[PDB]
Amino acid sequence: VYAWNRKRISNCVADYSVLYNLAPFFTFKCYGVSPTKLNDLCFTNVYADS
Amino acid sequence: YNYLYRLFRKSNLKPFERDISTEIYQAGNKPCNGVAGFNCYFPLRSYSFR
Amino acid sequence: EVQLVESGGGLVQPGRSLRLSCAASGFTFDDYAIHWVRQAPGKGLEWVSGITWNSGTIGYADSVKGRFTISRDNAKNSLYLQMNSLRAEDTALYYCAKHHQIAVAGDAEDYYFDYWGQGTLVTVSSASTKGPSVFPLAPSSKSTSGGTAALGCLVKDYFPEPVTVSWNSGALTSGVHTFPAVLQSSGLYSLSSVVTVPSSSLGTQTYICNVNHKPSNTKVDKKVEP
Amino acid sequence: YELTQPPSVSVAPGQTARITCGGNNIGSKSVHWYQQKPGQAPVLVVYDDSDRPSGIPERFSGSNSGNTATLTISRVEAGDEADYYCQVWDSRSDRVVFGGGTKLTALGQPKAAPSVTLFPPSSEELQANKATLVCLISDFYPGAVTVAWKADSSPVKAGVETTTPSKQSNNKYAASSYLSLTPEQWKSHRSYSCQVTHEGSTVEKTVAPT
Repeated sequence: VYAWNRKRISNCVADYSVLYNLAPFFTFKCYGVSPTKLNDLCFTNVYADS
Repeated sequence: YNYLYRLFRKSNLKPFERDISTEIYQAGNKPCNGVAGFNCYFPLRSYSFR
Repeated sequence: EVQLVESGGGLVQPGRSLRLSCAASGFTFDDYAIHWVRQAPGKGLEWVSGITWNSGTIGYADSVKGRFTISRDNAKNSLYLQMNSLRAEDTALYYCAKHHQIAVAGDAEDYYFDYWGQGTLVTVSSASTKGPSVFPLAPSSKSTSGGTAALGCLVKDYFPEPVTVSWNSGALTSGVHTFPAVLQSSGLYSLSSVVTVPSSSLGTQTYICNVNHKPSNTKVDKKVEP
Repeated sequence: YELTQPPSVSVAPGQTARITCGGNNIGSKSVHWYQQKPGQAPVLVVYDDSDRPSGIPERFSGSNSGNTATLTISRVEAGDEADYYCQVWDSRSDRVVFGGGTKLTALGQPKAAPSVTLFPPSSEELQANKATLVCLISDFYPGAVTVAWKADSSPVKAGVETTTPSKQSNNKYAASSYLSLTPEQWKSHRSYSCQVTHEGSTVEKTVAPT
């Protein structure tokens, strides 16, 4: 949890729909955004911390 | 629980519209019908006052 | 091409901790797995640990759990290994190996090494570090053949063996016979080398034998004379 | 897991060798191979028994059949003497199980006469007491050599010696000898010299009696 990877994404087209295809019992809580309006705002860099 | 903020709503409020609503949401192609499915649940995100 | 620079290693007391580092150079440090695998002198190898392309631990052995901690840094492009509670059975050459496959998302767990390094001698004992003693071996005037004369160094009195010798600046990779060390029943070792040393007519090397010793860092620049 | 490997396999440089690695139920998991030269860095050879890395000739090959992975080397030469290791994954324990490598030695190579070398004590050490006389030997194929010291023209072996074993250097054996039990007045008389007794003929070398 202290040594987390930080992936840097580049110019591409992200499909935020495969996130809910895995096994059930998973949370999708957002902060400041919404899943239905996620594909409306334009972002420069998205960083994933696992 | 007194302070109730509704999340993303498909029926955009027209000027001066009373929006009393507390039922479950509908995430398009998902049989939510009351239970908490993905992207459909109680939109009442209670904004806490710390 | 691939330059896996390994740093960290020396003589430490049993029970202390240390940090080894492996820095990559030549490829992208975001799509390759890197492992640490020790090698006992003349007693085979032994895998210690490893990390995949991302920040992820793959596992350890049955005798290194709880004592070692491996970490990855994609910002600095370096794999670090913290070792704690070292014992007498931890004296080996820790090698930093890479991986051949790109480690795609959906595949089978099968990791194998593709590139190797040099390793760092990490000895764990109760002895102390000793300072080397370079001596200008006399190039005697026994001249029968063309290159029968030879001179070398007489480095001795050193417990660790980070033997790295250079003549002028790290060149002259010609035929040189660097004799290995030997424990003279006292823990110390001895180093010696033999060069071609042609007929000295002011057209030979500067007669300099620089030996680098990390636990006993001391820049010795003594010349050799007949 | 636990792999069983032969301790040492020797073969003449006319045919192929047999380096086998077997286990309990290793019939489907991948098996890789590595070749480490003595002193240098290891290199990759034919792995997975179905492909070879870039640079490895067709001489190397691998074959798995049930519970035995064989590494076949074609036309073994003198420069192929190294330590061969076999690696398996063993996903049941999440480890990397290695094993005792086999030292492939091409039997039937020509002999090599070792040359003895004498380095007298340096000039800027007589004021101190170091006593680090050294007698070196050149490269030679037939190992297991005993370096006999002739101190003051007499066999003196009671002093502190080293007797280092023959190491590896460009497919050759070499060692050294250290015996300076003298009171540091080595320039006494009778031509303190060095000898080396190999299998067959022996070599000797003397220095100036001063």
